[PDB]
Amino acid sequence: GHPLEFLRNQPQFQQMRQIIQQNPSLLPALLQQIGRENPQLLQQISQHQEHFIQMLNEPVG
Amino acid sequence: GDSTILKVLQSNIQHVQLYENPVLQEKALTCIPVSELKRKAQEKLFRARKLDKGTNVSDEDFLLLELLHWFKEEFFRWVNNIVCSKCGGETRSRDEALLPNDDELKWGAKNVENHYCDACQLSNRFPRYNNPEKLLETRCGRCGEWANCFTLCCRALGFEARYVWDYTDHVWTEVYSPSQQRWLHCDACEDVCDKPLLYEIGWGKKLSYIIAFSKDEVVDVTWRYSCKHDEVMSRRTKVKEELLRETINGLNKQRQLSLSESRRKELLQRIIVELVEFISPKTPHHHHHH
Ligand SMILES: [Cl-]
Ligand SMILES: [Zn+2]
Ligand SMILES: [Zn+2]
Repeated sequence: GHPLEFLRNQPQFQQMRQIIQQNPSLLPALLQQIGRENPQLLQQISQHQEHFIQMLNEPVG
Repeated sequence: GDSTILKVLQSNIQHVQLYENPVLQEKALTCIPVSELKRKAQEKLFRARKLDKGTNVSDEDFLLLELLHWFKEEFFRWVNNIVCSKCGGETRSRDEALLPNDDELKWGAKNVENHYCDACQLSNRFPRYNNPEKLLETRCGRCGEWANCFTLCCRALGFEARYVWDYTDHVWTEVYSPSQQRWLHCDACEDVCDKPLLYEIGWGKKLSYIIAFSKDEVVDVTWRYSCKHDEVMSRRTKVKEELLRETINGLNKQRQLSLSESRRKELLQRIIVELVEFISPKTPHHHHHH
């Protein structure tokens, strides 16, 4: 229940979650890449970091 | 399953193997004035770096821009209705399609079009060749033939290329920029590079599913081509999002079994870039024209 809630069931995010759960080592590079592409998303991620991370690591089929 | 989206994933995944064949690529170098595209790319490269504000380098990217241009201008032609064989004039489209005779089937034409001349009472034949080796000779058609042949051509020059299938009946190409560490929209057919919102914002197209296909991967690239992801979602009513994802993963994982470790690692590092863009929808742009 946060600004980032709307990403939860987006297709491209569901795919992002499957990849990040199966490639934890890619988290820093993700955070970094989001920082380039989407400065405002990186910031909202920072305001509410644990929420975002819980979204990313929630399993999806 | 029986959904047509999934049935096209598999033809297209199959179909796209044909470009990687150095036999066909050879045949597609016979056609291409590289020496000149590649040398006009360097001359535009040397001067661009005088205004070094221009960041990146771009190089095989300048060549990419010459590749599109050449294709549009010297190589491929656009077919509206083909001209009459007999009298050379205007023809009109008959909705009852011609049955493909035999040679036409051999070179991959399932649908053949009746371009009727009223003056001559002559049916002219516009075959719709799937086979890119035939298109090197026919050198014409619409977006299918143009994307299909232009993708063989990218591969022919050692480019990382995808065939990109839009559900609403347009197709094009994606080309990897080592330079920019990203995939690039290429529409030879419309002479455009790296303007993905051409279709939705330029054309008012109501998009749904856009799937890219290469020797390495299948990727749902929909989100590159839109800034109205909610509306796109509403039209994604053909298949479960789970089932589509499941099926592309299945296909990538099966068809990556025969790739290298480091290669597979390069791929997962790129896919992060794409995926970040797909969650980074642009702000809805007069000229997707000019
Ligand atoms: Cl754009
Ligand atoms: Zn005629
Ligand atoms: Zn305009």
